[PDB]
Amino acid sequence: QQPLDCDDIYAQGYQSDGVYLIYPSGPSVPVPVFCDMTTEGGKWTVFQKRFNGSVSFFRGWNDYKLGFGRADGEYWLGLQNMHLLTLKQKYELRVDLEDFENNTAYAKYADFSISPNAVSAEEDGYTLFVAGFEDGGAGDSLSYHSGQKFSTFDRDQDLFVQNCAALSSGAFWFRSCHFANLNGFYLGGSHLSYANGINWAQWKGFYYSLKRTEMKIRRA
Amino acid sequence: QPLDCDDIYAQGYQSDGVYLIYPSGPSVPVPVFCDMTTEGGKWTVFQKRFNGSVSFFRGWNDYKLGFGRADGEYWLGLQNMHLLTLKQKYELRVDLEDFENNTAYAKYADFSISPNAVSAEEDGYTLFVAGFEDGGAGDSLSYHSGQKFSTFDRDQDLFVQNCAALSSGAFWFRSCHFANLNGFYLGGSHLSYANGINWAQWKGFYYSLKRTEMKIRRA
Amino acid sequence: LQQPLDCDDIYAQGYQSDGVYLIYPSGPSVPVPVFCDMTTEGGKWTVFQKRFNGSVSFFRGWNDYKLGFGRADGEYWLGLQNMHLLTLKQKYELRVDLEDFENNTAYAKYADFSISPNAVSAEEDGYTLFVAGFEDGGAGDSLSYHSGQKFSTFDRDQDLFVQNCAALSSGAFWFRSCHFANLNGFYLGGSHLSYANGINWAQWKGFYYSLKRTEMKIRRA
Amino acid sequence: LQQPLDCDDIYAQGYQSDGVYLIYPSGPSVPVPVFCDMTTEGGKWTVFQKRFNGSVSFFRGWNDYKLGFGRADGEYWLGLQNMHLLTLKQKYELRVDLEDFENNTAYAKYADFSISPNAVSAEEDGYTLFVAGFEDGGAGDSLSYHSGQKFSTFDRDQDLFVQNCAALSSGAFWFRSCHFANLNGFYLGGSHLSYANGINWAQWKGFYYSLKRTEMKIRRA
Amino acid sequence: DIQMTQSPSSLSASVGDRVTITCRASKSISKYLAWYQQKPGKAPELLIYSGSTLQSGIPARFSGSGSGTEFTLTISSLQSEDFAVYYCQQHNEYPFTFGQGTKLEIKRTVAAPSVFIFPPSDEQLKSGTASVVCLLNNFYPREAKVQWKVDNALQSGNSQESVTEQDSKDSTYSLSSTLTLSKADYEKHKVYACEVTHQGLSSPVTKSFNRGEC
Amino acid sequence: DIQMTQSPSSLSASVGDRVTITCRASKSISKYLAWYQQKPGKAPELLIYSGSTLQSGIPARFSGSGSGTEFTLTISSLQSEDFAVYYCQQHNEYPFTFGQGTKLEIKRTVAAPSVFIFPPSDEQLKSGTASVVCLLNNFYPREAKVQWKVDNALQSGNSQESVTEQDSKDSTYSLSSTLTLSKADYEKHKVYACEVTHQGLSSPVTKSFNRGEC
Amino acid sequence: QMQLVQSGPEVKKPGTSVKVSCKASGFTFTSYWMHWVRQARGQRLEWIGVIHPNSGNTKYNEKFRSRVTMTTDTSTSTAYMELRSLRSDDTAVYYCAREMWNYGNSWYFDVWGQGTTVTVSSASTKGPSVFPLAPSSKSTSGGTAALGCLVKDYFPEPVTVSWNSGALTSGVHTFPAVLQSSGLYSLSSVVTVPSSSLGTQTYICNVNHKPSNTKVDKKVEP
Amino acid sequence: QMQLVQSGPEVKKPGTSVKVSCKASGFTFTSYWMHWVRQARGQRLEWIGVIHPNSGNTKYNEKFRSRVTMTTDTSTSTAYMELRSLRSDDTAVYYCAREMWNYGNSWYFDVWGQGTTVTVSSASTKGPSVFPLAPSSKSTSGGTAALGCLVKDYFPEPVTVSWNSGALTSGVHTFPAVLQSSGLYSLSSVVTVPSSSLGTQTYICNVNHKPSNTKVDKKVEP
Ligand SMILES: [Ca+2]
Ligand SMILES: [Ca+2]
Ligand SMILES: [Ca+2]
Ligand SMILES: [Ca+2]
Repeated sequence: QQPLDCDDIYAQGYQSDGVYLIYPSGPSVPVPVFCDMTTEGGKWTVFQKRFNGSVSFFRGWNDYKLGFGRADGEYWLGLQNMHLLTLKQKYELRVDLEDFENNTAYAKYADFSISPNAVSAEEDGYTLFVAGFEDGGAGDSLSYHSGQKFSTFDRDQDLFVQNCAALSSGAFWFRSCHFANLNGFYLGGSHLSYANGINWAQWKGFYYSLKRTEMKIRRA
Repeated sequence: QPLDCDDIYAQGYQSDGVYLIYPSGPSVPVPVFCDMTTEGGKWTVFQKRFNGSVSFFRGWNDYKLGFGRADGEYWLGLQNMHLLTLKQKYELRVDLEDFENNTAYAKYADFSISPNAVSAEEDGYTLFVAGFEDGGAGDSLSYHSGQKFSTFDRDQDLFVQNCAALSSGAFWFRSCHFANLNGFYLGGSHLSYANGINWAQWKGFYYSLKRTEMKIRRA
Repeated sequence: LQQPLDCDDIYAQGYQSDGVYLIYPSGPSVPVPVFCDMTTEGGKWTVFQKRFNGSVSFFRGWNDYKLGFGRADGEYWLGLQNMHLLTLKQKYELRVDLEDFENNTAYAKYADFSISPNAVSAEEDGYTLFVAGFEDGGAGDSLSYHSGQKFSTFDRDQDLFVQNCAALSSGAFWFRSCHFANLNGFYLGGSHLSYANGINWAQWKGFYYSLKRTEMKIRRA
Repeated sequence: LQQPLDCDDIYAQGYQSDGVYLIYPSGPSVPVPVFCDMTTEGGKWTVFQKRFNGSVSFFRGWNDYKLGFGRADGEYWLGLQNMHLLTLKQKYELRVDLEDFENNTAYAKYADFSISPNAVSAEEDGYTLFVAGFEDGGAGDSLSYHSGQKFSTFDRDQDLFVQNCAALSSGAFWFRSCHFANLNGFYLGGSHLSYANGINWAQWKGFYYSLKRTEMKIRRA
Repeated sequence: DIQMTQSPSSLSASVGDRVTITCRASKSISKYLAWYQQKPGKAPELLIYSGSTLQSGIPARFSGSGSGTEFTLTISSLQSEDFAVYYCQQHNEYPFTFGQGTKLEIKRTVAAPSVFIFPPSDEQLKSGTASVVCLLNNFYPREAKVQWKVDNALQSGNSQESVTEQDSKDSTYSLSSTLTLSKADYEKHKVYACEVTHQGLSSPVTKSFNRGEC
Repeated sequence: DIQMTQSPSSLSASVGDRVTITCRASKSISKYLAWYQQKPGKAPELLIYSGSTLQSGIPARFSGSGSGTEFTLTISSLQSEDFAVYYCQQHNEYPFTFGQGTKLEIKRTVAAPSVFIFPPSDEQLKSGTASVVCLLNNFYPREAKVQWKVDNALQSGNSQESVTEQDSKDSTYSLSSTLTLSKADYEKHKVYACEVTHQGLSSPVTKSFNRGEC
Repeated sequence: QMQLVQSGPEVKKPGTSVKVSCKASGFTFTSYWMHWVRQARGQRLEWIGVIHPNSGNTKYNEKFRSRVTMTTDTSTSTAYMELRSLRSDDTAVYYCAREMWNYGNSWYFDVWGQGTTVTVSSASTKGPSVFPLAPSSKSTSGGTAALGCLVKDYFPEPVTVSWNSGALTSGVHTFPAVLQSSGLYSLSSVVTVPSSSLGTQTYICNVNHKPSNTKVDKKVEP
Repeated sequence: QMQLVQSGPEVKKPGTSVKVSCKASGFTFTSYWMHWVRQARGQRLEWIGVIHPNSGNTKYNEKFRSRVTMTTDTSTSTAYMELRSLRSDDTAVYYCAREMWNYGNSWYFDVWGQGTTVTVSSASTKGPSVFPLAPSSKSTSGGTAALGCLVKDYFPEPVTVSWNSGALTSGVHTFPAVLQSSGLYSLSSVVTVPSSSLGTQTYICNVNHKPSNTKVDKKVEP
C-alpha cells in the first residue's frame, strides 16, 4: 500500500519529521518531500523550503512545473505534483517565516488548492485558490493572490502590463504585483530595491528579505 | 482505482458532484462531474454548459486534452473519452434546456470514439452512435455518426469550406452539423445561421440553448 | 482482472473466432485493438499488418509508423513500439500471407522474429528487424535480406543507400541498399512498369507486380 | 500481481541463471531488458554498465546516457533515468568488476549507492552520484572522489573544471576537477600514451592503462 | 411524494388461470419499477425490475409491462408456489415509496361459517371482567361481518376480531370476535348474541344465549 | 513542562443551571485543547477537542471556547447525566499534560451530620489494638472536619477518614473517621470524643463516651 | 451462501433507542450498497435509508432524519441501524436489504435479511390469564361442537398455545393476537371435536409465555 | 462495536515488572495510534507514551523512558505496555486509548479501554479481621440508631460487604477503604436502622475476600 500525501505517512506509523517518499502520481514513481510532523500536530507536506539562499529560485516555467531542488534543504515540490494532491483531497495551508532578528511568524488558510477541479492544469495556468484565513504572526498576503495564474519570466500571466515576475526576480501567482514574493532573490535582510526579495508585505514590508521560508500543506 | 464513474457508484459515492477517475491509469487522474441522479445515475459527463462564461471556440489541442472546470462548464477531452469508450461499452444521453423553462433529451444505446482504431489521432477521433431512443429532442447525432472531430485548426469535415469556422464551434461535422453543442453561446434566438449551441431537430438552427450536457454510462 | 497481452493468450482465454480483440502490450492501463487470425495453421496469430482494399495509404511518416495507424477491422499497421513491446517479453514466430490478382495464395514463415531484441532503447537501435530460420511456403525468402536493418521512412533515412530508399520505394521498411520486400509500398493494383515501388515480394512475383492482399502475422514461439 | 522492478525480485521469481531479463523500473507499462549477474557473490546483481568487446562507443551524448543505449547481450548502458528510478525506491549496493589484458581480475564494492537521492527531479540535480562505505577488492577506491558530482557529457558540462573534462577524457562520468575513474572512456585496449582518456581506474592500473572488461553492478541493500 | 397504490386490494383466483395485478403512480415515474413476492413471515423476494425485466431464477410465466403512471404484473398460469402477497416499489426517484400490497389467494367453493357462541367463564367473572366470544369456523370467502347485540341493542367500540390466514388443507378461513365488558355491565343485561353476515347466507345468522341459562 | 491547572477544584450546582469550568495553561498552548467527562469507576469519555469542536454524539449543550492561556467549558442547562468529573488535556505539544480534575456535584438543601461514635469491640481489644470510629451520616455540603480528643487533648497523625461519594437518592454524603491506638494506649486515658465542624453547625458538635460506660 | 443475519427482536419503551444489527456473509460486504426497510403489519413498506460500508456515505429518508443513524463495522462485515427516539407507531418488522448492481438504474433489492420484529409500547412485561371457553349443548351443531381457551391480558408477544401437549392438531384454529386498548395483547384458540367424545375425552390447552416465564395448563369442562 | 479490553488488576512487589494487555475489536487495529495513560487516584492523569501497530514506532514520556516498553502483536490485534522497574508511587489505573484521525491536530483520544488497576506494595496477601461496631443507647438519636462492621487489616483490594446476605440495602453506607501505614487496607460499613427494631431484627454483615478466599459473617448486638 502506497502513501500519496504525508498525512498518510502519519497513518503508516511514522512521526519523525524528515525526508519521505509519497506517491502523488501513482505507485509507479514516487517523489521525495520533507514533512514537518512536529508543528501544530504535524502531518505537514512541505512544497517550498528556503533558508541558506544558496539555491536560486529565479527559475523558468518548466522547472516550476516539474519541481527543483533537494528534499533535504531548499526545494520546490513542483506545480504539477501540488495539483495532483489538491485535486484528489482538500487541503489546508500554513506558511512559516523568519527574519534576521530571531523572530518567527506564520499564516494559515483553511482551504488551499492549485487550479481546483480543472480538467487540465496547463490550460488554467495552475491558478491559486485560498479561502478563510487564520492569522498567525504575519498578515494575510495570499488572499490578494487567490485566483491568479502562476507566472514566470518565461510565461507572463500577471495582470500587469510589465512582467511582474521579471521585475520581482522570482515566481508567484502575480496580480498587478505581489504582496508575497516567497520565490524572490535572497537579498538577506533589508534592500533598497522595491519588492524583489523574499517578502511578506504584511509582516516585514516590501524592503525586507526574510531568512527562512517554508510553505506547508495538510489534509483538510 | 475507478476509471469511470459507474465504478464510483460501486465505490460507495452517490451524491452528484466533482469526482476523480483514472481513465489513463493510476498515474494521473482527471476530474469530472457525475450525474448520479438522472435515470438512476452513474452518468459520466464529458460536456457541460449553462453560464456561457467559458468559450468553446477553442483549438484542436484544447479539445484533445480537455479544457474548463469540472464544477461549471467544461469539456473532458477527446483522448480521455477515447480511453473510456475503448475498454468498455457505453450509453449516451444528452440533456438540453431552452430559455422557456423546457427540458429535452435524446439517448443512444451505443456510443464510441474511434472504436477499434489502433490510434485515435490518425482516425481523427471518429464519433459512432447506434440505436437511438427518443426523448424530448429529436435525433441530430445520427447524422454525425462516422465523422471525424473537426476544429478551425484541423478541418476534417466533408465540406469544401471549414464548417467548424462557420459554426463557431467544434464538432464531428459532415457537410455541416445538425447539432453544434459547442457553438457560440448566443443565448436565445439569433439571426445568424447554425453557429450557436443548436440542436436542429428540437429548436432549429436559429435558436441557442441555455443549458447543455452530454452524459455517458456503462453499457 | 487478468489481462491478455498477446493474442495467443486470447486462445487460452477461450476465444477462437478470428476478429477484433483487445490486448494489453503496454500494460493494464491502455489496450490497443488488433485483428487475430485464429483459423490459419492452428490460429493464435496476432496481425500487425493488413492490406487488401488499397484505400488506406501506407506512405506515412516515422511518427505514424512508430505509434501505429489504421483500423483493426480493415487495413492497418499496429505500430513499431507495440511490436517492440511484444517481441521484447516473448519469443515469436513470423508468417506472412500474400495474394495476387490471379486467385493465387502464397506465404513464408520465419522461426524467430523480433524488433530490436535485447535493446535497452528501441529508438537508439532504430527498431532493427531480426529474422532467423526460414521455412518455405508459396513465396520465397525476401526478409532474410532485411534482417539487422533499422526501420526507415522519408522522415528518417536509416538505409544503407546513399539515396532514401524509402522515398524511392514509396513506402516504409527495414531497407538495406534497397528492398526485396516492400509490403508498405503504393497499392498500384497489378503489374507496373516502374521499378520496385509497389507492394512487392521479389521472390514470388518480382519487382514489377503489386499484390492485392497482404498481412503479416505473429504467434508465440 | 506486482511486476519485478529490479533483478533481486527476479531471483525471488525463481530464475537464477545469469542472462538477459526484463525488469519494470518505471512501471508495468514499459519494461527495459537488463543483464543480471546471478553468479557473482550470491547473485541478484542488476548490471547498468557492460564493456568488453570494445565495439560499442560510449562517447555518446547526454540524451543517449539518460535514456540508455546498447544491447543487453553485449556492451550497453542502462540509462541514468532507469538507474534513478531503482535507487529512488530501494536502497542499493554497488560492485564494479574489472579485468585487464594480463588475465587479472579486480573489483571494488560500495555499501550505499544512489543517483540524485532525495531530489525532486533528477534532471535538475544533474543525476548526482552518491557512494558511501567502500570495501576493498582488487582495485582501489576511485569512485569516492566522484560522489556528489553531476553526470557530465560533451553535451552538458557539469564538472568543476574550467575545461570540458568529459570532452578531454573521451567519455561520460560524474566528473570533478577530473576523474580518477572513467569507465566510459574510449576503449584504448591496453596501455596508451594519452592522458586519462581510456577506460581508466586510477588506483588499480593508473591513468595510462585501459582495461579489457568492465561492468558496474547493483543489488538490493 | 410519489405514492404507490396497488389494485386490486385482494384477488382470488385458481391454479392455471391468467392473473393480472396493477400498480398506479401518482406522478410520472418513467420506465423504472420493480415487483416483490412476500410469503407469510418471510422476507420479500424480488421478481421484476425496471418495469419489465425479470430477475434470474424467476419462472418465465412471470412478466411485467407498463410505463409512465400505470404498470401491470401478469402471470400466464398460476401455481401453488405463486400464492402470496405482491408488493410494488417506486424505484425511479429517491424518496422511495412502496405499494399497498395485493393479496393473491386461492379460490375454492363458497362455504358458510359454522357459528358458535361462548359465554364468559365463571373464573373470569370473579376477576371483574366479562368477555363474550363468537367463532365463525371454516368459511369462504374471507369477507364476513359480525354484529354484537345485547338485549337486541347493537354494540360498537367494545368488540375486536381476528382472522386466521387461509387454511392449508381446505383453504377456508376462521374468525374470532371478542366482546369485552365489565362484570357489572355484563350482569345488568340478559340476552347476548352475535349477528353474522356472510355471502353464503341470505340473511344474518344469530347465535345467542341468556345470562345464567346454563 | 506545560502544567495544566483547573478551576474550581470542586463546583456544586443544580439541574438546569449554566455552569462553566476553566482550564489554565502555564505557557502559550495555542488553539488546541480537549475536555473529558469521567464517571466514577469508568473510562473517560471525550467531549470537546481543538478548543471549541465537539465530538459526534455529544449533546449540543456542551460547548468550548478560549485560546492561548485560558480556556472554558460551559453547559447551557445541566442534566442528571452531566454530573461527573471533567478533565482538560494539553493537546498542543508532545510532553502531554492533563488537568487537575474538577468535581461537578449536585446541590441540595444543607443538612447537618447525624453523628454516632462506636467504641472498640471486646473482640478487637483482645488482639492488642483498639479502633474508635466516628460516623457522620447523611450531610451536605461534603466539606466537613473531624478532630479527635482523648481526655480533651487534640490528636493528629493517628486518625484516618473516608468519605462516600454523593448518594443517589438523597444526594447526601457520609464520612467515617477511624482512630487507631494500641491496647495499652487506649487503657491509659478515659474520655474519647470526635469533634465535628460543619457549615450547618455554629460551633463544633462533640460526641463522646467513657471506657466501660455502656 | 449469500445470507443476511439480523439481530433478534427487542421490546422498547417510548422515547428510548434501539440498535439493530445485520451481518453479511457469502459476498464481499464492502462492494454492495445496504438498504433498510420496515414493514408495519398490514401496511405499506417504508424505506429508511441507504449506506455503503466501504465509504460510509449515507442517504436517509427525509422523515427519519435526525432520528436514525447508520454505521458499519468493516472488520465483522456487519451493518447497524439505530433509531434514536422511539414512537408507539414504530412497532414494525425491520429488514436490511442489499442493492444489486446492474448497469443502469439498479436501486432494487435482490437479497434480504429475515426481519427483526421491534415492539414499542409503554406496557410492562405481564403474564397471561387463561380462561376456558366451555362447550355446551347449544353450541353443538349435529355431532360436532367447539371449545377453546382465551389467553387474555399479556405483554409482550409471543405466546404459544397447544392442545393436549400437541397431541391434538386436527381442527385447531389459533387466532392472531389483538392489541387491546389497555396495551396488553389477547388471543383465543379453539378446536372442533365430536360432541359424542365430550364425556370421555379430556381437553387441556397449554399456554406458554416465555417473556414473563409462565407455563399454564387449563382443563375445559362443560 | 468499537471496544478495547484491557487486562485485569495485578499486584506486584516493588522493583518488579508488570505487563499490561489491551486487545482491540471493532476497528482495524493497524490503522490507528495507541496511547497509554495512567490515573493515580485523585491525581493528575499522566500520559505514558504512544505506539503504532503497523510500523512499531514508539514515542514515550521523558520521565518514563528506559522503564516502560511498548509492543504490539498484529495477529491478535493486541497492544502491550510494560513498566520494567516498579515504584510504590506507580500505583494507579492504567488505560489504553485510541487516537482518532481527524484532518489536523488529532492527538486526542476518542476510545478508551476500561482500566487496569495496578497495585505495587511490599505487603503480602492477608485476610481481613472483622470487628462489630455495636449500637448503644448513647449513639441513638431519637428513634434511629446506627451499627456497623470494621473490616480491618487485609491485603490486597477488594473486599465486599453486604448486610443480611444482601436483603438489607436502604440506609447502608460502605466507605472507601483506607491504606494504613502497615501496608494493609481498612474500611468500615455502617447502616442506620430503627432503634426499636434492635430487639427483634438480627443484623449480620457478610465480608468476602476473594484474593485470600475468606468468607466471614459477623453478627452485631448492643
Ligand atoms: Ca504582464
Ligand atoms: Ca473542409
Ligand atoms: Ca540513405
Ligand atoms: Ca567544465
